[PDB]
Amino acid sequence: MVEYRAEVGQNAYLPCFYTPAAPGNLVPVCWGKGACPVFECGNVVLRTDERDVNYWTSRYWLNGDFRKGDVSLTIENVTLADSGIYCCRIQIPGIMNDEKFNLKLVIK
Ligand SMILES: [Ca+2]
Repeated sequence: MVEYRAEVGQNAYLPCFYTPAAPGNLVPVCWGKGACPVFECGNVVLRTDERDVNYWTSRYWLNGDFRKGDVSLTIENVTLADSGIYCCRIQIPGIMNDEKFNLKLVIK
């Protein structure tokens, strides 16, 4: 687990990257609130798949290019309620092999 900081009223940046084969040949990724569970993400805030961003909402979005493996999460206009641990999960095809990144956001 690695810790990151943001300020109230600004945007949070939570880095998360992998190296894909090609822009149209990606690995599905999920983000969730809470430490990464055994499988999948809990409390999902964003999802991508082999070609598209399939799930996002007004305050949870990507500022970088997911087709290049930049799956870093932006949380827009944060409040103290956004403090906590987030999971970035790189859902490599196969069993028991995802990359599970735990990110703690501290907000002041
Ligand atoms: Ca897997």
